Amino acid sequence: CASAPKPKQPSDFNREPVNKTVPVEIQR
Amino acid sequence: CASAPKPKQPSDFNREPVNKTVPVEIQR
Amino acid sequence: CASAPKPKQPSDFNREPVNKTVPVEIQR
Amino acid sequence: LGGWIDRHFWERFGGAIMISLIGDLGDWASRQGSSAAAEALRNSINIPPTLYKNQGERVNILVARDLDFSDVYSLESIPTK
Amino acid sequence: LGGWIDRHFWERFGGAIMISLIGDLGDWASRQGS
Amino acid sequence: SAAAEALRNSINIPPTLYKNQGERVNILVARDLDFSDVYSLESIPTK
Amino acid sequence: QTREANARAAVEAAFEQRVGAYYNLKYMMSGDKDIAPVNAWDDGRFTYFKFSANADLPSIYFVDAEGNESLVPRTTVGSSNNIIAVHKVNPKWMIRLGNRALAIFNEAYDPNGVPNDTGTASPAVRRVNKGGN
Amino acid sequence: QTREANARAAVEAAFEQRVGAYYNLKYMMSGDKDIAPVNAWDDGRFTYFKFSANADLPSIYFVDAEGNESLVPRTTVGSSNNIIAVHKVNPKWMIRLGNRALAIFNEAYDPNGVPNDTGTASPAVRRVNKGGN
Amino acid sequence: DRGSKVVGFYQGGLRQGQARIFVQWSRIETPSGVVINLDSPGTGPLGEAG
Repeated sequence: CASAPKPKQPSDFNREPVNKTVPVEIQR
Repeated sequence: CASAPKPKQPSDFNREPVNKTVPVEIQR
Repeated sequence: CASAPKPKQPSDFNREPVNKTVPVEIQR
Repeated sequence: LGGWIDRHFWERFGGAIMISLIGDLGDWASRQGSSAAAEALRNSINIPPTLYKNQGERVNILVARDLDFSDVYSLESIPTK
Repeated sequence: LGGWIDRHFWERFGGAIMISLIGDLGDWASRQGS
Repeated sequence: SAAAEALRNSINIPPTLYKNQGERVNILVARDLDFSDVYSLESIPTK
Repeated sequence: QTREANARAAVEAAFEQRVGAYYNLKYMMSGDKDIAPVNAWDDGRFTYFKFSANADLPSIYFVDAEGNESLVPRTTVGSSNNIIAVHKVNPKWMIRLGNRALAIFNEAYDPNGVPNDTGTASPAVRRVNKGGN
Repeated sequence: QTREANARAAVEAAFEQRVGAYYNLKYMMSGDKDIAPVNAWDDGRFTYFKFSANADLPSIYFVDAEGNESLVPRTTVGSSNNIIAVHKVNPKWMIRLGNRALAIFNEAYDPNGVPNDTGTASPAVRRVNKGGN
Repeated sequence: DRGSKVVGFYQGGLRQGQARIFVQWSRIETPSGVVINLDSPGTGPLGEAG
C-alpha cells in the first residue's frame, strides 16, 4: 500500500549548456 | 498525528543591514 | 497464484544485421 | 541516519485480518442455511521495520576522537611574488 | 536535557484498535445475514 | 482447533527470493586491494 | 633543524600578514534583533560575525536552497573572542540562541569564489606532503 | 635501482604530457541549477565536472537508457580539488546534493570511443605483467 | 579489466519481512590471469546492502 519514495526528479524544462566558457584545463 | 515541532522561523519583514559601521578588522 | 516474473523478452521486429563492417580481427 | 521507515503493516496483520474475516464469512454462510487469528498474530507480529535512505542525502560525521595530521603534512611559506 | 516527547501512541495501540474494530465489523456483518 | 493446529505448524515458512539473470549489481570493496606484485608501468617510446 | 625553524618562522609571518584580501560587507538581517551581530562580513573564504562584549555568543547554521539548516564548523577568533568565523561562504545563514532566531542574508553572493590552490587559509602558505610514502 | 628510477621518471613524464587528446564540450543541463558545475567535458575516457570554489561537491550518478541510476567510480582531481572525474563516458548523468537534482546531458555521445590498448589512463604508458607465474 | 569473473556465495536464507539476501563476493579473476581475494559485500545497483 506504501512504497519507498524515489528521489526528486529534475524538471526537464530549463535546459541550457553547462559550459558558458571553455575550461582552462583544456588549455584554451 | 503529531510531529516534532520546528524551531522558530524568523519574521522576514524587518530586514536591515548588519553592518552599521565598517569593522576595525577590515582596518577601516 | 503468483509466479516469478520472467526477464524481458526482446522484440522480434527490428531484426537487422549485426556486422555493418567486417571486423579487423578477421584480418580484413 | 534516518529516512523512510517501512513498518510492514500487511506482513504483520494480514494473516490475522484474513483469518478473522474468513472465519466470520464462514459463520455467516453456515448460519444462512435457513484461536487461529491470535495464533497467526503471535507469529507475524514481531517484524522489525526497515529504513530507506535515498542517495545524495546530506549527512554529518561527528568526530569522536582527536585526529592528528602531524606526520603527513608540513607547512612552507610561498615566497612573495 | 529535555524537549518534546514522542510517545508512539499509534505504534503501541493501533494493532489492538484495528484488530478489535475489524473483529466487531466482521461480527456485525455476519449477524447481518438475518 | 484444527485450523489453529494447521496454522501453528505451517505459519513459519521463510520467503524465497528470485533474482533474474543479467541484473546489474555492485561490489563495495571492504578492504584495500594491492596490485603491486602483478603489474608494472613502462613508458611507451614516442612515435 | 635550521631549515625547519626558519620555515615555521616564515610560515607564522606569512599567516599574520594577510595582504591582498577582498571583503564583502553586503549583509542584511531579519528576525529577533537581540541576538544580532554588530558586524558581519567575509573575505571570500570564511564568514565572520562580530558580537558585542555583552552579547551571548549564539549558534550559527547553514541554510541551503530549500531552507534546511545544517551544521557548519566554526572557530572563535578576535582579541576578546568576539568574532565567530564560519568556514564557508553562503547566501543565507540562521543564528539561533534559545527560542530566538535571526536570519542573515548575503546580498552580494559570489558563486565562483576564489580557489584554495594551497591547502591553507592563506594564499602565501602552502601545505606540502611530508609523509611521502 | 637505476633502471627503476628512470622507468618511474619516464612514466610520470608520459602521464603528465597528455598529448593527442580530443575534448568534448557538448553538454547540457536541466534541473536544480544551484548545484550546477561551471564546466563539464570529457576526453574520450573520463568525464570531468568542474565546480566553483564555494559550491559543495555533489554526488554524481550514472543514468542508463531506462532511466535507472547506478554508482560510478570517481576521483577528485584538480589543483584545488574542484574537478570530479568519473571513470565512464555516458549520454546522461544525474547530480544530487541533499534534495536537489540536476541532470547533465551529453549531446555528442560517441558510442565507439577510443580503445584502451595499454591498460593505463594514457596512450603513452603501458601496463605490463610483472608477476610472471 | 572488464570481463573479470567475480565469484561469490550466499547462505542462510531470508527471514520474514526481509526482501534482500546478503551476498559475499570472494574472488575476482582478471582476463589476463591476475587473482585477488576480495571478501566484499554485494549490493544493489545503488549500494543498498544485499
